[PDB]
Amino acid sequence: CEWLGRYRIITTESLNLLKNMGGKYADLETPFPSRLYTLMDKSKVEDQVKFLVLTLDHIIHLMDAREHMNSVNWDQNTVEDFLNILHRKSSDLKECVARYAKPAHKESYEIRIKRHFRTLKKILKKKQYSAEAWEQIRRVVKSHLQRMDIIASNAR
Ligand code: NI
Repeated sequence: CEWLGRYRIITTESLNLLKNMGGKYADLETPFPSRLYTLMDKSKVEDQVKFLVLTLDHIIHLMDAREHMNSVNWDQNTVEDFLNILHRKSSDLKECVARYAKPAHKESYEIRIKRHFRTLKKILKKKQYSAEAWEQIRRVVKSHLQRMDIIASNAR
């Protein structure tokens, strides 16, 4: 997959937007599927890329929530840029994924990663999309971006 090239660039720029859209990061006090990422770290390349597309798309979907962000002072244009940077890389990777054999059973990584993002959305709702609920989500997304970059490195 050609599109795993220069991925560090996506990582750097996206983490930059994530950092600049708001205040300093909150402490990580929310669940994160490190278990899953460990598994992905040593999975085959086809699975790694499929996993990157799945996760990118989940992050885009989570963050595309201007209608629920009154409680944060984040710069919305920076949010939009964040969405866009990740959507473009994701759309490139989807090209490689189209080439892969679409397998026997739903992969456990797709199930688990969805399950995690579900949890995050649930948390935001329970907390009525408060500033600290959003700041947890933001801190969590930082962690995904850091681990995704490792997977991309190892994948290439
Ligand atoms: Ni989603």
